[PDB]
Amino acid sequence: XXXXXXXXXXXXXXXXXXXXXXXXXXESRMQHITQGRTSMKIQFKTAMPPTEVLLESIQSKVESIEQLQRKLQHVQPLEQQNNE
Amino acid sequence: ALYTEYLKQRNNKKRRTPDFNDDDDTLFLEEYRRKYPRIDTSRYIPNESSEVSLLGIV
Amino acid sequence: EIAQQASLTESIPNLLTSLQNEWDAIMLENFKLRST
Amino acid sequence: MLCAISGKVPRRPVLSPKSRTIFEKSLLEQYVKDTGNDPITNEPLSIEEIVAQQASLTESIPNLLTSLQNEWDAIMLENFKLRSTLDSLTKKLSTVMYERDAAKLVAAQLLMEKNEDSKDLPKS
Amino acid sequence: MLCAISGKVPRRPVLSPKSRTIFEKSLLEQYVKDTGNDPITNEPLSIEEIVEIAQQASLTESIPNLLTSLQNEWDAIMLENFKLRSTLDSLTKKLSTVMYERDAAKLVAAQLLMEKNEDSKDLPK
Amino acid sequence: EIVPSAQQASSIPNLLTSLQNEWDAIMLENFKLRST
Repeated sequence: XXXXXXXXXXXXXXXXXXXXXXXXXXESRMQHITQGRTSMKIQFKTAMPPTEVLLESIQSKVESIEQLQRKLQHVQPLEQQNNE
Repeated sequence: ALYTEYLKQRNNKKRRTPDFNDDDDTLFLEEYRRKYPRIDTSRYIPNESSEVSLLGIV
Repeated sequence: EIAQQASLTESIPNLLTSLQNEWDAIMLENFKLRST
Repeated sequence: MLCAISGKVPRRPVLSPKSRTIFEKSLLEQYVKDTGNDPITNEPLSIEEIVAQQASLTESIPNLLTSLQNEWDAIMLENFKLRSTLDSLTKKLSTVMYERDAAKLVAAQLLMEKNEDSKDLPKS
Repeated sequence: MLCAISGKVPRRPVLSPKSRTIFEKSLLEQYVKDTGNDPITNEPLSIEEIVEIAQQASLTESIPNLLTSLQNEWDAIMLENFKLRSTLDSLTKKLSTVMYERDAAKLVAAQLLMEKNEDSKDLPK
Repeated sequence: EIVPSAQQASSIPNLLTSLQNEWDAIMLENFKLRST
């Protein structure tokens, strides 16, 4: 009981010290930017591959879907003149 | 007023540019680019999983 | 009581470019509709 | 897009006003003429009960707002994965540092006792 | 007042019967669809198990600024989520450094006990 | 029994709710403007 509370109190103290070391930061800044340059490289290369793979398949389907949308805009405009 | 004046309110043109060896301000701006790029790469994964099936269904 | 939209491949833009266009398109249409 | 009774693509869709569901007119008409009911819920329905702003297709303002819910609602679960995992690591750290603090008192006494036994024995 | 998943004020809260905890309907459903369990107690729970159980509207103040607010708030939450994850990795990392010292120390006690055992034999002679 | 806060911590979500509420008027206005 006494040993359980002394460990819970110390764990809260270390938790406050961990929240204090994090709030001060937000040498070290150069490492984070380089970590992003790895990400930017790795991720955006994946993005560009995912994009161009999708684009090849989906730019065709976009045109298919987008040229169909233009048909609603003319199917509507005629609708009103006929109702009128 | 926006339509009459013919001017749209400016959005956050910040995430795109940034700069390395900045300060505490660019430390934030850098950390923003990471989390959104991870969200981006996760947001491209669930699209490619289905792929063209989700598009042709619509 | 009684739909699929394919989120674009280049889906930052949702906060900046897409949302901006939506409130432009709402603004300049109703103004033009008030003119009509 | 489908008719719920047959499963075909209905060429004359008519929606009922008791069980909200898109039926094919020619199919549902016969269902009503059999017995005055809605096929799904078995509530009463007659043939007369069955039934200027230009729209654009549902694409990626309202659809954009429901998108941002998906973003945040998913990211909120991402926080749980790290809140729950933090409560295991800190709990194992608390017991680990306690076993370290309980053991290092015994390292300090054995370093005393083994050297004291060497201090005692060598003098004799 | 708070759903124990996201931290929001729930607009359609639902309570689990395996563990007394008011969750939000959207978030608890996604978890059950991932794995049929309760997020706190890890007890076998389903969607039909849930029992559907203050609303005060925010009046920000006296619209172009509200665009930049929402930008800043998403910008802040992105970093408030990031900071909380690197801290988790480094608390686990520093925990792993303690485990090596814990097991390394109890090997060093074995040699120290031998030096005590060797001493007790010499003292008797 | 008892309060529920555990692994939660005691903004953002209501901003989107507010964005919906103002749009809800935008649609209602556009309807009555188009009818006339």
